[PDB]
Amino acid sequence: RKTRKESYAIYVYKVLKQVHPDTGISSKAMSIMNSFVNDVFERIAGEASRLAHYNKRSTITSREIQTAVRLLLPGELAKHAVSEGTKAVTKYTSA
Amino acid sequence: RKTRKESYAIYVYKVLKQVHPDTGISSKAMSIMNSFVNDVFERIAGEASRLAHYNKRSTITSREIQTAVRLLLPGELAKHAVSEGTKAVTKYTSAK
Amino acid sequence: RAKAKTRSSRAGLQFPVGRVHRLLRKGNYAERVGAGAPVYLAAVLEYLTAEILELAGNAARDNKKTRIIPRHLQLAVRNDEELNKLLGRVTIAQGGVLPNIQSVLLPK
Amino acid sequence: RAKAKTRSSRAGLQFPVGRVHRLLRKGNYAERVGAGAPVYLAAVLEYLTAEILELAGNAARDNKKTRIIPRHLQLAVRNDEELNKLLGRVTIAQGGVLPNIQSVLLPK
Amino acid sequence: PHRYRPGTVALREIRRYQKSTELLIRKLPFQRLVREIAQDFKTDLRFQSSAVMALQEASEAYLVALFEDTNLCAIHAKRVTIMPKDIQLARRIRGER
Amino acid sequence: PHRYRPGTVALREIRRYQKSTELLIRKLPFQRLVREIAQDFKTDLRFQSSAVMALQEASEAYLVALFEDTNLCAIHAKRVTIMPKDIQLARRIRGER
Amino acid sequence: DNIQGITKPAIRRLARRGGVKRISGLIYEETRGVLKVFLENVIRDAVTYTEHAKRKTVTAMDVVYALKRQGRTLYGFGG
Amino acid sequence: KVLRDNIQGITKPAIRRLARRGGVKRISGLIYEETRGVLKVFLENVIRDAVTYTEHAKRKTVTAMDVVYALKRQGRTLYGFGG
Amino acid sequence: SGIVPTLQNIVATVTLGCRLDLKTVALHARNAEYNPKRFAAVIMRIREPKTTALIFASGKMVVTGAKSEDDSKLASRKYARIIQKIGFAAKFTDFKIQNIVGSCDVKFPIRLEGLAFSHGTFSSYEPELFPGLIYRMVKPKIVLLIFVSGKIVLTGAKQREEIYQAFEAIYPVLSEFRKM
DNA sequence: ATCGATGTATATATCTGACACGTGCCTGGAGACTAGGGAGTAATCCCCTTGGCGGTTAAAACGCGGGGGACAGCGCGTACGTGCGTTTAAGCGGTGCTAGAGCTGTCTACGACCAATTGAGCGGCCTCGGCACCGGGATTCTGAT
DNA sequence: ATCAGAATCCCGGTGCCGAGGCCGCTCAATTGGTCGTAGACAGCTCTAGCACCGCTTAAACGCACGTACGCGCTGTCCCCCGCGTTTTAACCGCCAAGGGGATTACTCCCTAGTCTCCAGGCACGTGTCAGATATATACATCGAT
Repeated sequence: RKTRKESYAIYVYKVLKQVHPDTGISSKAMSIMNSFVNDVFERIAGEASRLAHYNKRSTITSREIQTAVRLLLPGELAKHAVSEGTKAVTKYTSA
Repeated sequence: RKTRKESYAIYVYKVLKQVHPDTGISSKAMSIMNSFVNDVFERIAGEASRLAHYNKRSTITSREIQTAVRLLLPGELAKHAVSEGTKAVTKYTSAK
Repeated sequence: RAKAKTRSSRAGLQFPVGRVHRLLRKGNYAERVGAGAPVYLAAVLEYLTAEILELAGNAARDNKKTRIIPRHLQLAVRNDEELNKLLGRVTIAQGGVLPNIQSVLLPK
Repeated sequence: RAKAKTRSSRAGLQFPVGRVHRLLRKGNYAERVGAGAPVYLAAVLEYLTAEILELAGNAARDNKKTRIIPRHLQLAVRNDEELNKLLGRVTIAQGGVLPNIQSVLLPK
Repeated sequence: PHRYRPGTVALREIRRYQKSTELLIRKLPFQRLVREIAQDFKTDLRFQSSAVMALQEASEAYLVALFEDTNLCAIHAKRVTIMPKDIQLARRIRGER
Repeated sequence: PHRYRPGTVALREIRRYQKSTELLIRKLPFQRLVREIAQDFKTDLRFQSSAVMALQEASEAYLVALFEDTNLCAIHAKRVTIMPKDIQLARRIRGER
Repeated sequence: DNIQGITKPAIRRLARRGGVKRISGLIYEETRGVLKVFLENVIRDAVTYTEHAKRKTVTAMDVVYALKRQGRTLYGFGG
Repeated sequence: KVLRDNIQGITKPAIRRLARRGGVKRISGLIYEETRGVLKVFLENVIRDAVTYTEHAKRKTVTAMDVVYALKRQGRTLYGFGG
Repeated sequence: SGIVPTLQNIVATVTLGCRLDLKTVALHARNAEYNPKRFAAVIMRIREPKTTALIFASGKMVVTGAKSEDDSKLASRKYARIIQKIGFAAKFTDFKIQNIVGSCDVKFPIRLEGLAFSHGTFSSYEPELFPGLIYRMVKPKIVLLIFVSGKIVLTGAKQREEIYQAFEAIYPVLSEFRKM
């Protein structure tokens, strides 16, 4: 068997079946979605790395990711992404 | 009293006196040279980090730095920079 | 005795907080990674995925093809204003372009 | 314990190999840093510094000045072909521009 | 007989090729071009099929965006025809020269 | 009296301001503009002097490079006068609009 | 309205440094709008960098980092 | 083996098709050699970077990943071939 | 109403049940077409009476374009004897009339907007993406395409009584939705 | 005006490879416990940002003639678009094979870590010479003639 | 060509302040030793890329011909430039304050590290169904008719 190679396909699939509960998705669009998620991950984590190194911090907190989201994403997308992320962090710390 | 902020000012001054023993340099030009060295350092080290992550290695070697220099810098500039780096690494390995 | 439990369920997420956390630690982004950072980041990735997939599903419904192809993602990204600003220097393969013709080329 | 010969002297460099090694280890660029990597990187930084400072000293001598000011570094960078490609998305403060006027604006 | 005016079938081709998603350069001449260009950098290279497909998608996206900017240059000069100076203006304003 | 042809003292002024390195916007109006713009993002903000100076050097470098690209647009359209459509073409080809 | 404080002579000086011979009269309001958009982007990112550090003064390093994020790297104010 | 006369394999109808996707109503005759030179310059840049990535890996086949990294290195990020 | 909807397209399917070859049917007939990339089956057309022929190598026969149901039966019989005289064995079993298409005119325009607002669950109208209005009642499986002019076309039927009952069933709503 | 050839938006038919989904496995993610050090907080201090006064001068605002450049109209000729017959090579479908991608195992060189040493680099102070402003003469273009 | 005339450039003098040098200090690099681990090398597998070959057919190519568009020329008028006058507000300097940013010290809680364990996610098999694509019916358009 080939060595395990992780991918974001299953998650993007669950998000698609929540949002559009009857549509499918091609495998090429799947690879596009996987590379999109990886690219935005690299962008936000790189800006968080820069934010931790600028302020002489050694940890990446939710504040560094939140500020990196405000820097990377455009305006209304950034407000809604900050709202969804804060909602998820509160739901995580409450449980 | 204040924090001993690191800076490349004395090394840029030594290289300037090595290549131009009577020419000096202003303070704003010294800050531009310091930020230039910091910027090129961050570029080459960032691309060396990328090269180490793409090949699933955990060590930045001189091969990663050589390839990152060959990627960042344009042609004749990159070949002379690779020549300088190879001469310096061989001189470092010949010594202890 | 908490035999089955995951972090994504606690944070009400589908995206893996464990994989995101492992990628943040193995990516050499910092020396340490806080506990809420992969939760927040997986939420942001989930929101951006939901926005692009929503607009691509709307494009697919408009084009009457159920499956999402690269063309629908390209139409969704280039037709949204803020997603085109996020992905302005990004080429989506097999995506084509927006059908835009300049007005001075259209005839009488 | 013999006399502590500085690593920079061994490699035959003016730029600090030890400081570059400390910045590579504290910069979270990778988990480990090889021994020849700061030597190579300090050599490349010294070569690029020497190239810019040579061309800037030439520009300052052509302007009959002794000190290098930002204007001389800007002339050195923008007059070289490959340094303009390396610093194409870089603004040098107090540097001005190259004295270039388009041909259609020059008169009879 | 029948004859179209110059420029109507051109707009029909514009609508067709902006409606479609296929690759517009043919695959084997592009692959031969890629191998000759790679020949200078190093010898005995083997190219994965996906690599040449990625180079073709990227190259055609680059050329399509450059022709959009070239069309903006030509319309700016009160023209409809794109000239090579339109490509030169687009590539200089982009930062490529 | 005496009178120069229109464009000669302008070209000499071009040579003067391309020879010099000074800031061409005056400091205090630019600083007031920076603080007014900053006010909406967050109230009660201070600025270091070096911050305002850095913003001036970046803003003037951006505007000077945009006026070079605008000049290329105007020369491309067989003009010498720069129009606002030249600025719009320069900002569209760079990828800003 | 201090956006008008970016005067017509200042825009003419910037265009002369850009090598512009003749300037139309509608250039100045568009140039002021362009400068306001540029400064809005850069100042928004710099104030984001300032609020992240829990500071209330915008330092020059925040402006320099904000410029590098745009890809308009600036030398001479740290880095 | 040995390859030549291939940039003219990017034919005049192919350049016209790419211009039709670009929304170009009418094309000069001098466009095609300029476009072939531009495509040659772009391919030289991307292929030089891809070769450097290939060599650094001590490989001899240029993978899709190498091209994708060579395009991300130039700000021409390409989705759909890996990550 | 009272007027019989004129039948336009009678699409039926008959099974042949034999092993065939494509080159001999493609060469031993008249006015045939084979494009391998589009279909792996040979297409053909017969002028008297007009019906487009659709030949499968597995022993399948699809007739379209008949003017009436008896016309489709005689067309399938004609295609069967074509298959018999070229040299295979064709039969006349499992006559599946899956599509009956009829058209007529009510001679008066019908206000589409009223049927869209009163029957938003039953219909949907947008001026630039679909000028026809879709209607589907529940006792048959049927798709309707009432138009601005008042053109009414039915399809997907198995027997012409369905188009008759559906025309008399849709006649009240368009009868109270007249326009001039 | 007109008309017909060409795309287009809905009806059924079958066909197909890719997409959905079901399954086994296993290895990565989760529970639990630990230290320790990084981050949070509180007091302090000083420096550097804000704010004001004043003058004053150089720069901005404004008016106006005019000239030269934008722009609209026009003619032309030629280069490019359109269509058609020919040919050429791309695409596709098999065949074969072997370089090399990729994975596994081993082990040793090599880099993290740690303690002691110490000397390079940084902060601070001082000074002098390069540079900047001012005045004048000389040269350099500019423009009408 | 020539000459008056603004405008820039060279030379010299006065000043001044910032770059260069020196000295104390301190902390960060060096050296010496230890230990885990990672990647260099060998070797095996088996994938997929290359090389070739034959057939088909659609795209490329060469050419004829017409015409729309690029380009050059001309006139006009408008609106931007050059310049003189008035005004105004930036700049320099100087001072005061206070506030917030940097500093140091103490604490505590949050994350890496390690061990166990199991179940999500990945590779793989398979089945079936979205897309494709041919035929009536109906409708915008486009340009010769």
